[PDB]
Amino acid sequence: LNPSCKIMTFRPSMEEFREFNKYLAYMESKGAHRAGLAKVIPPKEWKPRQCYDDIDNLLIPAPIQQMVTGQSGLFTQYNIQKKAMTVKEFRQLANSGKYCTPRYLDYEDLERKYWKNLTFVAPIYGADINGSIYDEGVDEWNIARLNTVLDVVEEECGISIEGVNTPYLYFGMWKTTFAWHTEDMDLYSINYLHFGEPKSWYAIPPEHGKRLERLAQGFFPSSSQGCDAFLRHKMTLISPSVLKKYGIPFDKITQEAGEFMITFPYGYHAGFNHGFNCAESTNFATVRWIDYGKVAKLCTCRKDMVKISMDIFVRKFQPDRYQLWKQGKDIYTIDHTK
Ligand SMILES: [Cl-]
Ligand SMILES: [Cl-]
Ligand SMILES: [Cl-]
Ligand SMILES: [Cl-]
Ligand SMILES: [Fe+3]
Ligand SMILES: [Zn+2]
Repeated sequence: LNPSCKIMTFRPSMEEFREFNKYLAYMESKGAHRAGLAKVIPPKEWKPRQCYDDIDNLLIPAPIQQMVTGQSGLFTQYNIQKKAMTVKEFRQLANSGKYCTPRYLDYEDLERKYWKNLTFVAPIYGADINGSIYDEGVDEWNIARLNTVLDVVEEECGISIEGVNTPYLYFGMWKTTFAWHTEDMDLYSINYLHFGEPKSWYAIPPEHGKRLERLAQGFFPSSSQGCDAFLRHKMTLISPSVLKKYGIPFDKITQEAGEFMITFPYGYHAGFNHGFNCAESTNFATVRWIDYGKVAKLCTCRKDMVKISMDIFVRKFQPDRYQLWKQGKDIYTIDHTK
């Protein structure tokens, strides 16, 4: 049941691990989803790539420098496009004195340092590189093809998933931020940290998502007047000190190399990288998502955003509600625990 909605860590055996879709179902049966985020640590024998040495030669065609502005736990961010570089160049940049992780005592100490130094040197990341770095033939937890209900409708019904169910690579350095968001269409996400330094995550229970939104609206009124789903721009930073102060429940956890993090529908999350690293991610869905997708608040201020038609999912997996829904009389409030 997980009534504290705390972030759960799972440690499957090889036998439990083999089949992603079954294990996700297990995780939700233990209440993992209530926290909005969960960690899965695979068995020690499982290795998605034998050698990472080659990844040095990969090009980051569009690195981004993150420009953070604000104070006292509230910040807005904008991006500057830098020249293309290799991962090798990026790593060497990341480990230089200008950009390297500071000295610290423990993860709590480093967390304080992140929030206290956000507006000094601007860090650089590489994101949204199409690709997977799993070895060929690795069939467990293959982010390139998890084969969820998103793939079923794409392949069997010719519906466009708008590229969200394909794999992306991310290269972080110290202090790179991921601002507060839920996923496109409030889908699930999965993130595997291949190598390098840890990522720290914050998550807010889906049952408190609307409360985070109301608070963001209060503190970032101009951003809000501009877009009904502005947090989707991923440019809004809010510190845990502010969340505590205004009564928004949340939890944090640190993801180490070799660990998966899964985000759940409408689980607001954010975080920062500890240092040079490489991660791979994608979006996916289950039947339980369909109700969130149907009510997802979309970005109303630029046409280059992801919108997926929910018609097929309702027709196929909610046939008893389809007519009602097309009448615009399928009105409900989601029970996030169930
Ligand atoms: Cl230092
Ligand atoms: Cl620093
Ligand atoms: Cl499903
Ligand atoms: Cl049908
Ligand atoms: Fe995310
Ligand atoms: Zn917008």
